Amino acid sequence: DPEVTLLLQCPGGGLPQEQIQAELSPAHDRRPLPGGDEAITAIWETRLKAQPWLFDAPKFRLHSATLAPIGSRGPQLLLRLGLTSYRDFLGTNWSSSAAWLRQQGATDWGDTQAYLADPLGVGAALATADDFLVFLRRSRQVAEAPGLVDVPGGHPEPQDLAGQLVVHELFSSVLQEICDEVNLPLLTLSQPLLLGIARNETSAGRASAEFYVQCSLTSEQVRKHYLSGGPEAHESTGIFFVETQNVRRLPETEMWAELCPSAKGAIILYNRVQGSPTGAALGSPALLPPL
Ligand SMILES: Nc1cc(C(=O)O)ccc1NCc1cccnc1
Repeated sequence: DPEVTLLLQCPGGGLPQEQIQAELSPAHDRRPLPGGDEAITAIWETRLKAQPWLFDAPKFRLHSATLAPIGSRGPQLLLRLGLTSYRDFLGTNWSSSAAWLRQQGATDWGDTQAYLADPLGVGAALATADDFLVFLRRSRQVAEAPGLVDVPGGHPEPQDLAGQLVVHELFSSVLQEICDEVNLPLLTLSQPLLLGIARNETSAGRASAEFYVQCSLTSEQVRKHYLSGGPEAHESTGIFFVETQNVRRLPETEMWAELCPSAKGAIILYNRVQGSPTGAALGSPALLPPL
């Protein structure tokens, strides 16, 4: 799977909010482009002159994520974050020249991402009370990954002593995205666990934080809530469910070729962090069938 790389796999079956620190600093921002940020401004002007209803929005930028030594007490992860925007994304990661910016960043800064916006996405492995994961079909008319399968998620918009509020907004944003798109009540959702961070190599390396969320509704009840919103209540064109039993071998199915890179990231991390048992009971051959 060349279109996704794992930046972080979390320990302990995934990390809760209270175990993560963020450092939000202008040191973690994108570097100005070699010939100046005028190239980003030109792409934005051209776009607005065709689609004048478009608007910019701020985004978090991922610089790096450092895990503590395994088994340690105290905070387990440090997220180094900057600020970027939808405009900077369209002028860098989504530019035809994005590969040239990656090479120039390696040359100038020893960092393939130094000249990239790299907005931080969020996604969820969302499990039902009857042990299915939730999948969404993307519209065939959108710009990125048209017609592909996705999981719930989005790209959160800003607003350890500014740090803890930023970690809170990240965890909050994955639940909000599930309520807005799947039409589920907030009180049916568990607090999220962070499983890891995955990179989309088809979008010049931009990263998504991938979370595990449990719902107290069955697959049938989740479907009812999604459909009862009507076509204008969701951006996706359909919902469907796969047994957690069958997610284990999803990369061997015909579904795998239809999954967008960030959803492949969510399923790989779910399989490594929530699946793949370590103990004698769940590891026994009748509960973990070989092959
Ligand atoms: N690739 C992309 C392009 C356009 C466009 O061409 O307007 C919109 C959305 C896109 N993807 C989703 C996204 C990525 C980064 C930040 N926010 C959202």
